[PDB]
Amino acid sequence: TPVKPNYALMFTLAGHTKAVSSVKFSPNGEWLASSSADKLIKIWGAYDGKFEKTISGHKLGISDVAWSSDSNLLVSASDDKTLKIWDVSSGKCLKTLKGHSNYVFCCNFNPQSNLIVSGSFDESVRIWDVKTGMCLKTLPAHSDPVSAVHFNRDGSLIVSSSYDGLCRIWDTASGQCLKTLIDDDNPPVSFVKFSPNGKYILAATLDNTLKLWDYSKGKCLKTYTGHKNEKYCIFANFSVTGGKWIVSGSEDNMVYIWNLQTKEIVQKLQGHTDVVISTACHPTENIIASAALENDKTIKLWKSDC
Amino acid sequence: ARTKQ
Repeated sequence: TPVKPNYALMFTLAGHTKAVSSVKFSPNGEWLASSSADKLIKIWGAYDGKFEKTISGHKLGISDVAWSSDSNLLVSASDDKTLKIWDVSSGKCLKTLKGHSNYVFCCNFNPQSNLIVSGSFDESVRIWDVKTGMCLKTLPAHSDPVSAVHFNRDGSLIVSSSYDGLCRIWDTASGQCLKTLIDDDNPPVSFVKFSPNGKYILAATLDNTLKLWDYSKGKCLKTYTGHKNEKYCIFANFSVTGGKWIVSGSEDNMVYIWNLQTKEIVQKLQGHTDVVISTACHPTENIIASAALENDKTIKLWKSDC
Repeated sequence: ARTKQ
């Protein structure tokens, strides 16, 4: 018999006054962090949906946020051209990272969490030292806005994606390009991420398509379709707490879930009233966090038995 | 601005 999860809405979290841009579960699984165009970052209880606190400081909208390995720090990417490192406990800004000449769009800590990688509209990828806040390297990674940046599991690699239609893998230590995985220019690559085991790369293009690439071989293994995505840089995820699924937001206001192997859509989550720009999968539970744009502004938490 | 096109 075949398996299909049965995610069902547990909570709806309201509070942001503008479209939500990104949601991320703390590695320890107790928190859900959310960023919004309202220039705020809010902290919520992953299991009770209970609002915890608001963290402010950016002068403009935030496009992305990311947790440190110990769930103690948070880094944010904003249109004010800076990234800010925050102490979640106190909610205060520890460092403001300055260098980008345009909107900072994406960010991530490396597994060690002593480094931060950022992607900007200025077309560069920058690597920052967490303790000092100094910029160690600036990579002329692309010829158009950088949509995503992510470290592989041992932190030796960085994967970037861009509107220039490319996906490049970089050597963290040297900052040199190890490979241009997606070579065609156009369609815009709106999102990239390494698989939990660091062997694959999940990439989304603005042609309603998600693809699983075998990094070492440089070849496409799986394609996932059926959802809508031609306008926004939507976050996509690997779900491995139960059945191995591919999770993603969509421009038709729903959350799509695919069987990773068969590539078949196994469930579509309804409830949001606007584009689901971001989705996140709990690190230990079969829980999904989803967030929507302007006509919704809410974050929904879903749970299944798998 | 990830929220805008």
